[PDB]
Amino acid sequence: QMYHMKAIVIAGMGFFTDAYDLFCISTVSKLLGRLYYQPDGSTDSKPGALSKTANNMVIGVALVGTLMGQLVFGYFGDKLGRKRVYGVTLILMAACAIGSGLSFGSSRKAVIGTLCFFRFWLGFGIGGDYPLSATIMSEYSNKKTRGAFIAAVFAMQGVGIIFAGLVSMIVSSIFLTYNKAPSYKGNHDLSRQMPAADYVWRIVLMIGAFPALATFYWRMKMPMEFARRHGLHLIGTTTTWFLLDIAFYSQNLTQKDIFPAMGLISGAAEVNALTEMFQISKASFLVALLGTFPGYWVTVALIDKMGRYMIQLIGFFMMSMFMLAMGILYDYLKTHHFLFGLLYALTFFFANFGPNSTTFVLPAELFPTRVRSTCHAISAAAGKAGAIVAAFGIQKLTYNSQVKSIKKALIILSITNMLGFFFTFLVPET
Amino acid sequence: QMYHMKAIVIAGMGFFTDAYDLFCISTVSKLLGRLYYQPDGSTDSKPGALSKTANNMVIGVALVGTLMGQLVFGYFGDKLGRKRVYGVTLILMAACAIGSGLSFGSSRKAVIGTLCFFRFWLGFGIGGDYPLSATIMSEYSNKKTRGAFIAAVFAMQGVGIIFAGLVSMIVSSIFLTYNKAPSYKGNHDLSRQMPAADYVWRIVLMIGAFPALATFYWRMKMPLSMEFARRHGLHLIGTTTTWFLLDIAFYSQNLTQKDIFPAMGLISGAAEVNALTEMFQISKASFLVALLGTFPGYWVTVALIDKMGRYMIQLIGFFMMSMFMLAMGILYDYLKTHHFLFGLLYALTFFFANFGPNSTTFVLPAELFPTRVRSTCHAISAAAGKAGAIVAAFGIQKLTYNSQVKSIKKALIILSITNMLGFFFTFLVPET
Repeated sequence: QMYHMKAIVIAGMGFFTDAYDLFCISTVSKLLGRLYYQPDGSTDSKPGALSKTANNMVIGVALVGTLMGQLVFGYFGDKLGRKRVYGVTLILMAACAIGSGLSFGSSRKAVIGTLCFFRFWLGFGIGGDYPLSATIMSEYSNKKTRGAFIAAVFAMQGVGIIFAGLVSMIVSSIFLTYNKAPSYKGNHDLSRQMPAADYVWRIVLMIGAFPALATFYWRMKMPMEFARRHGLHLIGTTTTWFLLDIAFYSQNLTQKDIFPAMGLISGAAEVNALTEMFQISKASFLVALLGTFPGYWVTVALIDKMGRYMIQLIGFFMMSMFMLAMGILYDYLKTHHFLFGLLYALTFFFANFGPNSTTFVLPAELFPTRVRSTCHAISAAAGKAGAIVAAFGIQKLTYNSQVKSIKKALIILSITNMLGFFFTFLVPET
Repeated sequence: QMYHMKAIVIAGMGFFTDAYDLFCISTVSKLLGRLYYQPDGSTDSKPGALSKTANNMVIGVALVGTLMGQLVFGYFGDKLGRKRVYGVTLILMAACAIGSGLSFGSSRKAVIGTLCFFRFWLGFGIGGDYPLSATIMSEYSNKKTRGAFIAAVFAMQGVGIIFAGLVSMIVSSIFLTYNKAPSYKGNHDLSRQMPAADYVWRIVLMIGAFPALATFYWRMKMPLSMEFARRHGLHLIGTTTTWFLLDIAFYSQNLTQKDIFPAMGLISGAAEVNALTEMFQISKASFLVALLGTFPGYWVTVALIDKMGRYMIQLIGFFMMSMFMLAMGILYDYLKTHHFLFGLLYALTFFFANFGPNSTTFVLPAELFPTRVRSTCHAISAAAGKAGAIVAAFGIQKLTYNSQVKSIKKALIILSITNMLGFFFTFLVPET
């Protein structure tokens, strides 16, 4: 029946909101670069985009905020109350989501500064939310089985990822009907669509306030020696979270750069300002629907039949092998745009089928109650550090650059995945 | 001891916040015109200012929201409790005050629409508040002195206006030192000072968020029948008309300060002065008038509130309002060349404005209107007052804004007639 579905959605609303808020920023970055950096006339190259520093800062402010918000709310926030922290975080995220669409001026520096300032505290709220709070897993999930509880609630991160692309596509298509302009190869100034394109990204960013209020409503009506013996378990958990997050965020954020270099989306200086965003949204929507979404539904039915160890092991192995194959066959995959789609999508599939639905129960069924919270917080902090490295690291190689740099970045991604496969051996299952 | 004024401020924080929010908009009302309405080149007259419709909307939409919010959190708002309405209104105030400083775009239409939208709900929160809370304060008001407490907590309006002028003064002075530009008579484009001046009014507007947080902190921890319409109906129409004719006069003489002064000495003309320093001059004049004239009214009222009563003081206040303002109206031509007595007359008009009627108007419905239907009469009287403020913002402002010397004369004459009519109607409320 649908009562189980209602319970699953009520539990996973937090993950859905977090995923939407964190992954709605990839689609609108190109529009911001095209609007606030392209000058009138003086054309010598592709349409202006964000500088490396500005692009990296815009992408990573939210994640740095998540780190410094989670640390504070965890260490110095346990003496205030669950309902109180829920309310504060869920109102802060909504307020910052609404404020991200409003600017303090007209200059590009003022707009960028306001956007970064509001994204910082949006990420602060997201990190301090601690979306699922360990309680429901310390419930039925920790005791009897972890079969269709964790892997079912986490199926909403995929839903949020799809919905981000869906709303971007809907808004861009609606604004595209009444806004027709020649491509950048034609009239250079008119391709900006400045009077109209200045509102679409604001609308996309401020749509995210609705999920925060929805989860507010839906959740405010619901009432050293031990470490020495454990030893390598701590480093195992931290590494298995770090080397997963560094790949997941890298492959979700670098979507806007790999596709223009590999078929699919056409050349940058051949498309209008809005329809390019629409094409990127459609590509992301298709990849997240056919690739990412089936991963959770494959995972849910195999938690008990296969286990938790071998599934993660094979997931990491396929991650590494597919990444290495894509890196090696770059030149061949340039011409053939057909199988590149599936080579890119099965990476997401094996990520979802792999340790993506596995690294949170890893602290569970282990780490006895004496120091469980400290180890869980340490593992989460390691994951957030991996996310920050993904936003501020490999992005420096993938963004703009040339053919050699993206091949290199794929090489380090494959190496890191193989290292994670090596490191996930010192964690058995009982 | 400090306890007396500590309680006074802790009770009048709401009035101070309301006055600051409602009267901080007339200071930056010239800057918006000088920034978003003046085009480059084409210098034919004084620097461009807001259109009449836009100016009237910006000035009066907050008061319209005040009326609507009062009506809602009144007739459909008694099922939530005091704490709930306190919290929702005091958080709406802060949210809207913060949002008013941020724009949804670069076009003047988008900025104007965002400003009006975020001022509407600010007024909504203002009106759904009942600052003094003359229901908790009504328990003490059954039978005792109606002086010191109320007449002192009502003094917060003067200091709110003073602080609005002071903040505008401070920010304009700070931003003036770094940016120097010639007059509009000189380099027309440089007179705007666009890159620096686009932030000063924003900061002035968002500074008003702090009083909302302060009052939230200070007030979160503190735990119609035929016979009544015939025996008391005359009193009811008296209260409604008196509140109407007090609010129209007060809001007209406060909101049109930016138009009276430039046309009457004091501040220099329009098209010889930069954008920031004209704001500086207007802030200086308004601050001085509010300090010397507006402030002592409540203090002199609190001294003799019981020593004479609440009837004669209101009667005389209305009478001297009418006489002083008629004298301003008919002696305008002779007064055009000397400014000292003009400033003195304006200060005395404000002094007698806060002296007589302002204090007695608020507490008057409480002592009448027995508890059977007291709330309904108080609500209808407050609605009449808000309607009067709306009329002041959307009425006489039409004559005052642009004006052709005849229009300002007519505005003064109609205001004098209104105050005389209020003085006449004041006879239908005795004192016991």
